[PDB]
Amino acid sequence: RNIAEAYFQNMVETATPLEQIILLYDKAIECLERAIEIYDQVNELEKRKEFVENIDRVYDIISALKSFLDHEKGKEIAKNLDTIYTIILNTLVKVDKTKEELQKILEILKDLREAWEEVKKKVHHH
Repeated sequence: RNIAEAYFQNMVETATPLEQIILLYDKAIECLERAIEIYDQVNELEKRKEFVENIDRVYDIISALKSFLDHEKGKEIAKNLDTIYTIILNTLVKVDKTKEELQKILEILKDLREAWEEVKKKVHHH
């Protein structure tokens, strides 16, 4: 049920904040993809450094995404989003994280992002 309630109030038609959410998702997914792409080469001190930087960026954007959440008025929907963000965050901070768990998180970011683009679709047509 309407994931938009996680951040926003019911009868809003102003789309600028919704577009910022999608932007944040966009940026997190692309940095996560990079880090996955170069996970295997982190012996390579250059790739390692780029890996650590991309993971920092995913962690900062999802941290933002989580704390922007409307807990007070966002119902079970904000709470549930918070649960998933929390898991993601706990995964990024793991020192022995695997390429597998990052790949999965990436699918998840992608499904969420799809939920959002389609909220956006719904509000313009209204």
